[PDB]
Amino acid sequence: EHDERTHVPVELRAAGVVLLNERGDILLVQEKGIHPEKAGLWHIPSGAVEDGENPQDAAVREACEETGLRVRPVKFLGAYLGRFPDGVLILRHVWLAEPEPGQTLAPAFTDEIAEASFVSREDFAQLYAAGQIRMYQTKLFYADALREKGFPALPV
Amino acid sequence: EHDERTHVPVELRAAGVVLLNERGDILLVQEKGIHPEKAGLWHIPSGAVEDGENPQDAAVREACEETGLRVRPVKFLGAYLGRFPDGVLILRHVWLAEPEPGQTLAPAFTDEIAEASFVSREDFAQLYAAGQIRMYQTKLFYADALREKGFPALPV
Ligand SMILES: [Sm+3]
Ligand SMILES: [Sm+3]
Ligand SMILES: [Sm+3]
Ligand SMILES: [Sm+3]
Ligand SMILES: [Sm+3]
Ligand SMILES: [Sm+3]
Repeated sequence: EHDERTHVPVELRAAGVVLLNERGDILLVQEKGIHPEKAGLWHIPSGAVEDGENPQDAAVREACEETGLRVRPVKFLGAYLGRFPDGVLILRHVWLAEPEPGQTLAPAFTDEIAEASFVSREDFAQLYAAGQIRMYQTKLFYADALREKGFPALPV
Repeated sequence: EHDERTHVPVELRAAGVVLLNERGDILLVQEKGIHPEKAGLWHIPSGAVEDGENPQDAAVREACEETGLRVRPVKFLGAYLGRFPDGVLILRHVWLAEPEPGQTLAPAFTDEIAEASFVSREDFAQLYAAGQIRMYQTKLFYADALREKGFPALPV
């Protein structure tokens, strides 16, 4: 690793979680619309990481802001890079998380969030095939989470 | 986050740890030489992440391979991007870690590793100022670790 390399500045960071319940259902957040006839796409509870702050703590805070649920990160799953049209790079971080016990889902309805909810493994497979999951990485990490927790893999 | 972006493929991933002992000393690994008169530079225990495997588990394994110490990741600190001369991108991941109790440091001497050892906060500051820390990010993360653990910040 003593090989010379240059720094590739990353301007933005986002942090989110793949939160599963006892049945292996995954918690997703839905965007508010897209034509006016279609429903918004789904994504994992996530949000922006403040410059200089810990991404893991941000994942916990942002998840609560969107779903109203207090979560505990259990293990890092992965990070991936995206580039906006203008060249800005964003590094997204994803953790496997567990919800604290005794909580009721209470999504924060905003101009960006329609709602949030738990979706079963079978229904997620349908949503994915129907092109309703905003970022395909969600399926990659959900699969990792199911394996980590000892749940059956996604249908077919 | 519903804004369109493209994928920026990252070909290589590395995972390492900032491991501190009860006194706040940091565990570092030294490269084998550099002119033949100078000592190798120092870096955190780290190694390559296999394609498709969990970076956090890799951090634990690679740390043990270089230092002979079994470590437990306690919290994710950050990830950053580098680019090799040929254009290849490498994403380095860093975790704060704790060493399992009752262990003796036993570095793996190879053509790439001269040795490994715990360095105090004061001596790290000297090594850094003397340009002996391969990646400056090591100081950034050591500072984070000291704060997280409640230790005094690096000298001056
Ligand atoms: Sm926020
Ligand atoms: Sm850029
Ligand atoms: Sm996978
Ligand atoms: Sm290895
Ligand atoms: Sm490339
Ligand atoms: Sm910092």
